[PDB]
Amino acid sequence: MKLNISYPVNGSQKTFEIDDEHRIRVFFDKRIGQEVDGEAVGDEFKGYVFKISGGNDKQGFPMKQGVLLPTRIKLLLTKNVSCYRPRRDGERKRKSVRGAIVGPDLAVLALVIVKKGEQELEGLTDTTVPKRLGPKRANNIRKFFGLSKEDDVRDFVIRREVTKGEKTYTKAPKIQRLVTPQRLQRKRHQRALKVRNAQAQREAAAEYAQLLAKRLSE
Amino acid sequence: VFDTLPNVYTKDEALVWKLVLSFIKLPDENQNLDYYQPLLEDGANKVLWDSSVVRLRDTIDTFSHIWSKYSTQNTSIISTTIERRGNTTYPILIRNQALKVMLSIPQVAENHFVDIAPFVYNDFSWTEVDRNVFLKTLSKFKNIKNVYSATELHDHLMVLLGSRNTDVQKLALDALLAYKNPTLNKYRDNLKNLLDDTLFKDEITTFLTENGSQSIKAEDEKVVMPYVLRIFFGRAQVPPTSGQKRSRKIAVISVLPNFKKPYINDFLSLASERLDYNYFFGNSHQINSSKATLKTIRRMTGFVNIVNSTLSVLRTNFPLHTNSVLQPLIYSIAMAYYVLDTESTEEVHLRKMASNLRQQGLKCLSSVFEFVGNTFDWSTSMEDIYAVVVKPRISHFSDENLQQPSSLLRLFLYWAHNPSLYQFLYYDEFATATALM
Amino acid sequence: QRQTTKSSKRYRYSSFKARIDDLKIEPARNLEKRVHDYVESSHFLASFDQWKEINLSAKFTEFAAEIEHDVQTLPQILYHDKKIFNSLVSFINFHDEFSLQPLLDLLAQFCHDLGPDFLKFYEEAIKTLINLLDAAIEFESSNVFEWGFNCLAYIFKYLSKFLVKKLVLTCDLLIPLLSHSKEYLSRFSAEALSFLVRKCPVSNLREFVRSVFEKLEGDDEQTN
Amino acid sequence: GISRDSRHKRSATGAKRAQFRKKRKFELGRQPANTKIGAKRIHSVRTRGGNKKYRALRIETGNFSWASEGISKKTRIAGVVYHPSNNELVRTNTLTKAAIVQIDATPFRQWFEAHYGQTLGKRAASAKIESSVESQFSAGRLYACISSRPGQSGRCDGYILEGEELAFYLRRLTAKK
Amino acid sequence: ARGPKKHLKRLAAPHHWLLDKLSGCYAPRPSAGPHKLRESLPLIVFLRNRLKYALNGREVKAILMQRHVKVDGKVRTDTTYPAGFMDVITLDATNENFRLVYDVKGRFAVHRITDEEASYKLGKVKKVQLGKKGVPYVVTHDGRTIRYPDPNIKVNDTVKIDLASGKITDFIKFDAGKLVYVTGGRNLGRIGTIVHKERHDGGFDLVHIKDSLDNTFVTRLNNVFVIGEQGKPYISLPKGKGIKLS
RNA sequence: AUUCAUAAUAACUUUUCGAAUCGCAUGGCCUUGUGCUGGCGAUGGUUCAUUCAAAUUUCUGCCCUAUCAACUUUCGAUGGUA
RNA sequence: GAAACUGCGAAUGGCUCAUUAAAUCAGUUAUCGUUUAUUUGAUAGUUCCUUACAUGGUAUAACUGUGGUAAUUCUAGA
Repeated sequence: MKLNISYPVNGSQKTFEIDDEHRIRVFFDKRIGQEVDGEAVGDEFKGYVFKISGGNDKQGFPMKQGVLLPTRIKLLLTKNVSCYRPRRDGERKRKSVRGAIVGPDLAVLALVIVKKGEQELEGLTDTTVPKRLGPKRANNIRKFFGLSKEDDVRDFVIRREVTKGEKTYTKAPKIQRLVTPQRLQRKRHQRALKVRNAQAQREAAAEYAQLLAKRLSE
Repeated sequence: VFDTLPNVYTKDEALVWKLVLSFIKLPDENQNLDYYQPLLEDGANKVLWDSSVVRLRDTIDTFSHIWSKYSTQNTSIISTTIERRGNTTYPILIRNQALKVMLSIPQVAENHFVDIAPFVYNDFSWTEVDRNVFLKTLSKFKNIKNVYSATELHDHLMVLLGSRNTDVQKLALDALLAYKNPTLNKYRDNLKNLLDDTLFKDEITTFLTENGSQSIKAEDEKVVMPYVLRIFFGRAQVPPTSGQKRSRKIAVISVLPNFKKPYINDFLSLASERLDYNYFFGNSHQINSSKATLKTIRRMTGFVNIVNSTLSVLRTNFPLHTNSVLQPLIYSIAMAYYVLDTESTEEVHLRKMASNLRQQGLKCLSSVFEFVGNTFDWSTSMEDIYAVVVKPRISHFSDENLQQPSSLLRLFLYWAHNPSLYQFLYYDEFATATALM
Repeated sequence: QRQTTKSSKRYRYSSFKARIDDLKIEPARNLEKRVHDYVESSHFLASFDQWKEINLSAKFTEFAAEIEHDVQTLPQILYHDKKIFNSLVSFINFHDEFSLQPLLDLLAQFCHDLGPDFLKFYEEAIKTLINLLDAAIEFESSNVFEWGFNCLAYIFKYLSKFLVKKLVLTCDLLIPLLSHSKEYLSRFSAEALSFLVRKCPVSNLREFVRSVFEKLEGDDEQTN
Repeated sequence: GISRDSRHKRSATGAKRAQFRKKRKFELGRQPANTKIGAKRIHSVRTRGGNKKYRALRIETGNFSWASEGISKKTRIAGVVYHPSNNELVRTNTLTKAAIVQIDATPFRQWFEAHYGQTLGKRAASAKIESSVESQFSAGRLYACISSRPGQSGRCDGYILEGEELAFYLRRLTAKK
Repeated sequence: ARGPKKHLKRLAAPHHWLLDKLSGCYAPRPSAGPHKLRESLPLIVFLRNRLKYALNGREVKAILMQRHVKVDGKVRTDTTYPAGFMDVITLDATNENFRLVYDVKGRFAVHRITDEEASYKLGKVKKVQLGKKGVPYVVTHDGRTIRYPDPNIKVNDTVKIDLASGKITDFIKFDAGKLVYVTGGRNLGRIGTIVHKERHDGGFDLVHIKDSLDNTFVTRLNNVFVIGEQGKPYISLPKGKGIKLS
């Protein structure tokens, strides 16, 4: 089969073809989310620790956590689940999906590396892929940069240098949830408007009781 | 670094502890860069003209800035020297960094803890998140009973359980349950569920009411009530803004009337101990420090409100104690008089809260007389209660109190209707009787 | 970053300040089939008939009643100038947004017909214009500003020579508008006076520049 | 599967109506929620409109009121005693409306002792109450009628059986024992 | 049909719109609002079909979105807004106010209206209740809720309403001898004085009315609408003044 | 015509709501703080009223068949109570 | 301003006449027997009540990247 392995800390990943039924039998009868040993798999994975994270069988039906059957089943899938994306509101399709217990009939098994062993994997552990996007909320910029509450964010935003032709150029995200004179004005206005509302209501009610009392005194 | 260090403190578990403590102490510690400041020089002028076009303004600004620096060369030498010297201030979060490390390696603290208990017994100032992470560490401790000062830790830990933040309460229960004993083992889940907001009232009526299944036993009740009492104190300190929270506070007080006489008295003792009255009663009636703060005033206000609800729920069966209820009430009303006399009318917020305090305390006295009255003595405290009655009141009692039955006037009328209490009418030159007249 | 890659659609929003910053003043820079320049039985009357057909508003309807009774011919204008002028100024001071385009347009044309005799109204014509412009600030209407400053530009264009001969007084009259504490008042009023100064010849220009610099020392504190 | 139209019924004359249209959602029903005694569990069914409706599957406590002097206290429900529709419901301990349950007394008697200066069992004109209620207090449990719809509001509220009520239900219980 | 309808055919329209039977297949279904479906005039049927200020639906939408039309002082941008009866629609760029009132033939007649008369609006007090917190309110015939009314304002009355403030300037009681406008059934558009109110308990109260030429008719209370006292209407009546002739 | 509208008391609730949102503007004040105030309108939100609807329902009215005269009721047919 | 999330619409329209003989439907009533998105009009200071409001928190999509299946508007792991 094929072993799609990924090192989340570097966030790197590769695929390795596997042939020996010895290590394949190392894999059988384990479930998604169990633990294995890179030693028992092979020599290059000496000291490595994997957790069974997913896969697809020879016909493409992916593994679904939760179904405890090393075969294929028909599940009425609901809105917020995996291996299904609803096309419409409140729509439930009954889909075919492959069980969780690992067997022979699996074509791709997907693993993440939990404990790095003692030897260097070529593409996985050597290299790494940087984050695509940095923080966008005010407090997430603050947490990423460990900033003290005194210091302002708009000097610490992460800009990105893109270039076209000869003109280089920089981009920066809008810091959602930033505290702004506009927002202060809006809050101030809300309060003032509630005050004005209540005063108008009290004036009208006093006036009505005045009219009613005048009537009863006529 | 957080993923590395928990594998090498083992190689060195002394210097790492020293660094941790250095950071813990570090931000509170003063940092000074009092560098050398020379004598000021007033060398500056409008070197160039002022224009409106922006880039001309800019270059003119750069030139003027350089010129100013050179004219005031000396101090600018100092300043450039500083800026190239660079900083030495540790960022303020450094305490939280160290605390998170401490969390990462708890057993080292459990080992030493000698330089940590000073913080706890000073009650930290620190930030709430740091206090929380430190309490998380205390939960992570393994051999907690054998720490440096187990019992003083335990007392401060009960206080944190009495705190009002339910998350702080959860952490304090985690530590107090890290302390191991079979009774609290038996009631672990019950207390945790009592803290949980949804199951709160169901739990109260589940195992707190008497003569039921899953009720607390006798030895168990003796050993566990203080915990229950602190928890209920926090639940009570919940402030009543919405209907649900009003019902929460009312439920706490309405399960109170079934515990036991010493337990209720101890609950009220909690209230007073958060408050304070040995000022007067080490003096006679004189305030040592003019501590007229909103802090102490709202403290008193919460105390009197908790007492008013207590009366309205136990109105005949509840105990009274001079050192836990009677005296602090008197301190409260006396302080209200004092602040109202002492400070002018510019302090609207203080003044209004003081007046509200006076109202509530007087209603409470009237109530407690109505509700226990003849059932115990007063001679020990008749003089003092008469005093705090009569400093401001007998002077203008007739002028002020004539529209509706006031609480104070109701107090006087209870005094009159009850014979054995004639002692106040007696106690002055019938100032009360003359006021009524 | 002003709107520079236009949206495909047809109706954009264009808030008030955007409209004003996009606004400019020069009509000769501008151009179109001007009615008064087109038909020639009298300029005032030409604009007057076009507007009576186009505008349906209370104030201009009243004004049209009175004046259409009075004017129909150039000698009648010349005879009844004062009554017409007082009527125009009365309504302009009424300050009604729906009627101002016709009223100001007729004012410019009224000067065009009455040129070298218009100077005896000139001063308080200008007073009324500046009052209108400040009130327009109060009730923001970029259209009102366009109309008002174009009325000024047209008045200068029609009375080029005499105003040039007595230039400095114009600057004194406009200095409220010129130093006014609003970017666009400064901007537009200066553009109108710009046309006039560019028209002016050398000698009066020297006198003017001297007088204006001494005014600058007068308002040394002011930057506007 | 539970629908409540009147077109599957025999007519008044005893005729039989052939089907008129497919079943409709605006006449549906739903499975009864047999509320039983135990730790609380309450599902929330979503109803026409956006509205909600709290089916109680298991409920333990309740809100019960003493009508005579007019107070209300939260108590615990012990077990169903009698139910005017199904002795099967009595057997199975199913709370519904109009049930007769035995409830814990302690909050009520504590309020009584604290309000009227007198204990129970073993202003006195006002303190005088009914013999049957006094007897139940001595025992520790009261007879109270559940008077809400735990399948519609997720609650057991009730009133304590006073004079004529209690007379009738004691006769019924005693005669059925 | 499994929900509200969003379409209106052309034959199925209210008849008083005078919509030709060939120009299309659909009629403007009036959006929900103050007046009922069948006794409302949408703004497109008023701006295009009656005023002829437009020629299209897209022209009508251009006018509205350019923000010229105000229906009771407030600017309405919905092109099928159900303008109803006794309504005031102002076109300022034309300097016109329109009271929508019925013509003798049944149809809505444009009624040109001056400013001081466009300042207000009559409304048939139709439900007087006691709102939350104990403040009583009146409900008029076009949705409007008005709180703190005069205590002497009873169901079936008229209240003259200042539009600028949503308030009640004054009112008129439903008694015999008042002037009456009629809004339903065979006689709608007919103004007369109210002679008798034959009142049935559990059924429909009928009203006997008498127009100026002393011709008598009988309508329902649902369809009477009190305008003003004898000889003085509070509003300005359309021409012909609601007299049906030969 | 009402146990109506509405109000009040005591409690209860895995408990709701009581604006952490967005556009154009940039005015008023001064203890000169990057302080305090403030304009036009977008969206949303509880509770009633209205509107567009909806669900059930009262009265009367259907073609041929008596060589179909008894029908419906366990298996709800008619009514009572919960 | 593509993508995607969020909101809304998709319950209308259009088509056919199989069923259905007090059913449908027609005229006539009732809701003091009920739900109602929307529209429209009104409508929500609770000052205090003991130990951040210059504005909390964690996720996820599109995207980057590794893949599976003969195949679909299939989709897994990071």
